Amino acid sequence: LSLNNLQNIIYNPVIPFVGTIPDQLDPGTLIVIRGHVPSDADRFQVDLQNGSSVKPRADVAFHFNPRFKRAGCIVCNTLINEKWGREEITYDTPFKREKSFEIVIMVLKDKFQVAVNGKHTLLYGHRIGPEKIDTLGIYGKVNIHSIGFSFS
Repeated sequence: LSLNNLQNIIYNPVIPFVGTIPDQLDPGTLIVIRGHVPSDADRFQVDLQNGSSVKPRADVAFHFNPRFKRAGCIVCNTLINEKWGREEITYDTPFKREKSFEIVIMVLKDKFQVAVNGKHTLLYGHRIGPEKIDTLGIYGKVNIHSIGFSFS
């Protein structure tokens, strides 16, 4: 599906990345993240955050965490009031070490949908109102090639 009109593009960002999202994540908006993990990576994470506070720890509406140990998985969760919720684990994962990915996170009314390299990966229902997200965090052993946004 369509990745047209990507704006505010950043190439080769330094990791850890913590950036202000340039507009509100309304239903229909998307975030596109391209990258790969190196051969010594076990995991990395993308977080859609309310702010960038370290203490107290900023709330994370959507934590998306591929883990590469043996057959692999993706863990999704939410952090509210400095506490992690109950994780949702997806075992059918497209991620592999040294294999590049295009992650598309699309905000829908009731959930996020995530696709990788043009194929559906998972769904994650909203636990925090998406209007409260203003910060993108990327952490861990990951080489990010680019970040872009679609708001139009």
